[PDB]
Amino acid sequence: PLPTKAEIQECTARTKSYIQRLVNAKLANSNNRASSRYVAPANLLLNNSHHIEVVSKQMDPLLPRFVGKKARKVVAPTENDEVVPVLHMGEADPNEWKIPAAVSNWKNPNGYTVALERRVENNTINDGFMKLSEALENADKKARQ
Amino acid sequence: PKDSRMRLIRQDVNLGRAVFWEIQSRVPTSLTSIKWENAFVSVYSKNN
Amino acid sequence: EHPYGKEVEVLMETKNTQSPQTPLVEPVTERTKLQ
Amino acid sequence: IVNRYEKLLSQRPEWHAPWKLSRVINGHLGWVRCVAIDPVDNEWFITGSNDTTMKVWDLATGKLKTTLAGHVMTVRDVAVSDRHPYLFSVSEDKTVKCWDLEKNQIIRDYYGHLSGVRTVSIHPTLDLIATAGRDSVIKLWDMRTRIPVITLVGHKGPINQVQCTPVDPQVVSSSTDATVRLWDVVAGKTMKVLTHHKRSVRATALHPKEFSVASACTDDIRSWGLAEGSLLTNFESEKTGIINTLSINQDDVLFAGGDNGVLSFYDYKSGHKYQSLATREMVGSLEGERSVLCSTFDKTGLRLITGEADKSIKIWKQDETATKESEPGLAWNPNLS
Amino acid sequence: NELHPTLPTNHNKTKLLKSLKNTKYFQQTTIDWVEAGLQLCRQGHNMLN
Amino acid sequence: SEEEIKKFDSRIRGILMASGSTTFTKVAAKWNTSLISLFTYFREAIVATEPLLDILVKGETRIQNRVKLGLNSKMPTRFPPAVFYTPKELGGLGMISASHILIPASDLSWSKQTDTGITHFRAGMTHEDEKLIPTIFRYITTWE
Amino acid sequence: SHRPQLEARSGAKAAAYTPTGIEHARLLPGHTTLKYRKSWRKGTAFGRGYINDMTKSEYHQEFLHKHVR
Amino acid sequence: YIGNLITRQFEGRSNEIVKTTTKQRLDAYYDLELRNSVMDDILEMMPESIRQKKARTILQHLSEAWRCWKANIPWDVPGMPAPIKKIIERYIKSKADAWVSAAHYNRERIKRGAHVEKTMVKKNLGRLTRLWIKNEQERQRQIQK
Amino acid sequence: GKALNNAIPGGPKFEPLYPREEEEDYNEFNSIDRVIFRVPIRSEYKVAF
RNA sequence: GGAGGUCAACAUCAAGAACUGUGGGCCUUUGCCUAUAGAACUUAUAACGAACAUGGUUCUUGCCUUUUACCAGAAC
Repeated sequence: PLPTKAEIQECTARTKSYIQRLVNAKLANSNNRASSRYVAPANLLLNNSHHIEVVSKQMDPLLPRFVGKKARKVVAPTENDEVVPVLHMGEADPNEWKIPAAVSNWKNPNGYTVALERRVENNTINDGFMKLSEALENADKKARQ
Repeated sequence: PKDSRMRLIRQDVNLGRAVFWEIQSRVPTSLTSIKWENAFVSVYSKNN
Repeated sequence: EHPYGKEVEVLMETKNTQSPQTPLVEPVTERTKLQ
Repeated sequence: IVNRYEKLLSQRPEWHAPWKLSRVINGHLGWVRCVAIDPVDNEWFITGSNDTTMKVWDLATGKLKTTLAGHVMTVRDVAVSDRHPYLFSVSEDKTVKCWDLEKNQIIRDYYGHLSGVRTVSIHPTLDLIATAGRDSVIKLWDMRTRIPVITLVGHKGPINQVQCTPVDPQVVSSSTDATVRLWDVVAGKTMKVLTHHKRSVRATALHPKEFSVASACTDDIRSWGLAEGSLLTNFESEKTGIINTLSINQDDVLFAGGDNGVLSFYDYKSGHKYQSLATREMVGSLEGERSVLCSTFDKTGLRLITGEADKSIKIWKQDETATKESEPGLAWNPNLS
Repeated sequence: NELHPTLPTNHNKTKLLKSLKNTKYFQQTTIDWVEAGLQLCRQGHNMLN
Repeated sequence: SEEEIKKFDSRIRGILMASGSTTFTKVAAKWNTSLISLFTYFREAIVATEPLLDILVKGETRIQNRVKLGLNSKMPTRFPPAVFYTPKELGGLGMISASHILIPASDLSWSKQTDTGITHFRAGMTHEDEKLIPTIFRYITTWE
Repeated sequence: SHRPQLEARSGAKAAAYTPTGIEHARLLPGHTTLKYRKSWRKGTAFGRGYINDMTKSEYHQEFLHKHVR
Repeated sequence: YIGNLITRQFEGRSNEIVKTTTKQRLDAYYDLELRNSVMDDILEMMPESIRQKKARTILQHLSEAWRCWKANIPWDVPGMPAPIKKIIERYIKSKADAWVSAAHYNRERIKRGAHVEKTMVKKNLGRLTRLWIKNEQERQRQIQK
Repeated sequence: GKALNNAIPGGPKFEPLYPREEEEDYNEFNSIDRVIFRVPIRSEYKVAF
């Protein structure tokens, strides 16, 4: 079945929201002070035992924002648990698919030396000629006579 | 300019082409090739 | 041509119809502005 | 297992109709590398090309409406919005350029691929382009602010082809390392792999109804169901490949373009291949230049558009005489795959 | 200048100084112009150094 | 005829392009050698032809522009025409200038028809204070 | 050391990195707005297409018949 | 401008930095993607796996074929599978028309004299003379046949 | 004045704005044979009406 | 309570020549017709500024060995 209506208007919803959170971050990161125009207690810790409130501290707008930000380089472990069985389905073919070796009159990138012959028509004329020269010939000897 | 130039009048236009055509003939396309595009032609008579 | 032969319109194309500026998709202004 | 084979001598599929060649449009100066047709008025192609133009043809008459130039190196791909009046085209100079039709000019440049970009598609309900190419990741571009919101990391190879769909598995992509992933975006990770094909997976398409996706391969053209990432069918195809493209249809025809220059149509349900065609290459061409680099069906389902390495478009028509009269094709002898 | 307008930006409405003078770190007073000229020379200078 | 016009301009494009950094007097000496060949072969005819006079003005300005950028400047006040026109001896380039002139400009529209005859002049090249400069065409006797 | 490449750079290698925050120009806001869709003459001695290719074309042979001359 | 200068004095320059195609570094790119897009096809005509050495060496056949095409050498490789040879001919025709087409376009940029760079001129004389000779030898051969 | 590429005598000069005027057929309509030159048609007319 | 502030926040500022609310009737909430009330600010040699800068992309030119930096017209 292609999948209904009040389904695609769900998946559409939870996606679209998620993107707006992304975009609104990356706008409100950076340094156009005027890109931001384009757009909780939140700790129960332990059991909350001591309650809490989580209060952002207004910067000093001169100092860098993101004191820890930097441009560094990482390599990541590509770590997975599970395997992906790759599950698919030399006599006559190597006739076909044998490829020679390259010997090129121009480049010789290692300096290799090679037997010359790796470095190094059927038709006749058209009687247009035969007729041409013999006609010229005939008129010639006529004339001289 | 238009005045100083050669004016296009059916008669003279067709002298021009006439002559040129005759002389298109006289030489075979084996030796040379004589295209209209290359030629120019000018006429002198009552109008021009 | 005969390469296809009869049903086949063999048509070679250059230049343009629909001169470049022309909108290729119509715009929509629902109201009629007389001003 | 013989069970399986007895069953396949019953159902005896779905008579469909032949096809033939209505029209040939020359006019490009390179190969013709993608075609994409209006989701609305069916008046016009838009045709990628290897001379870096993109010419907009007229469906009915075959005349040339316009040329949109504006790329440096060859254009691999094009897409045309439904909702928006836009046109994203993408080329190999690494650039994904929005267009706007109303004025016929460029508008937004999306940016950040490391290297050439072989495929775009335009998600249906969200306003997002998706793109990918030799970098081996699929970026999801938000459209108005040009940020690449999300990057789907992934395969181990160039990515040939990307498709979008409205519910989950949202984005589906296939790649010369011979898989096809089914992506779950927000999670940000693969929801399923389908590993079967044997070498690069070079084409795909989405059934416009049935909610499944035909995935070609080199020489064997499978289908797959979404949701589960099933198998579903296996189209009877000896080695005719290399398969450049698939196109599904509203009537469950399937198209497949060869590089040997052979059009191969199928039933979708079955696997039965009911017609083959040598595509008369061209006037002065070189026998290698018979091939087929793209396909699509207009919105009616009755007309076929393909480009070909001999610098031309051909449009194929579905011949109505047919029925059974003397219609039938190759006559259904399912074999042991 | 008259053939090509610009047509400004509603919402420009968040000025720099308003945003700035709101914090802990800035303070306000009066002072002779010339003097403030000089303080700006010291400033500009120490920065570039 | 226009063929030989665009040949001339082809040439001067040639001096310009083809000189890596050729110093100065070499450039100028090439200028002379070219131009003199032209004014000398077509003596009379050059009188009539608008676009050729146009090309003269351009080309020559372009050369002087070369020597100029050779330092760094297009500034006109630095290079009064003494600099370019004093003979080699006095330490100038000695280039023979027939750009200057004043160039007959009359009302193109009709001059596509009648041959309306000169009604106006357009200043070819300039100066700051003027003086004037003699031009070759005046020192070469015409063919007739 | 001049070598034909055998590969290309995974975008992923990039993707792991931390950002920078440099601000380009082409990213500054533009087109913030989407758009939605609803006698003598006898004397003389003489008595009475598209080829897919280039170098065999008729144009190209005109061209080379002009310029290279 | 300065905002950047100082985020780079703190956070260091960016490591990835893609770059773009451009005027200068064009051909190398065009080449580079061409080669890659042979290697797909030729990797899929071969029966199975055998790749690396077979591959590289086949590309060497590519270059050699091109620079034959220029010099007008008829280029027959002694023994080698038909289809492969088809592929090479297909592409090299494609690159060919890229070349000739650009030669026309540029020549007709110079004849106007409108901002053609320096070397572009010298080059384009190269591409011309080559093309002119090919026309020559053609014209003779057909004068034989 | 701009848009027509004209110049009021004391006026500011600008660029053509519709630069290609040079295309023209050789066509009899406005020709000389058939026109009367009586008063010249200075610019200011062309900017006035 | 009145006057003020080189004080703050939140709304709104370019269009069928154009705003909003309410009643009644119709289709079936939008919407249509009709009745009624109030309407700051901005507009006709048209507009928030009887003022005047910069940037991006895409084209046409001009400098013209190439990139910044640029020449002067247009569109977005």
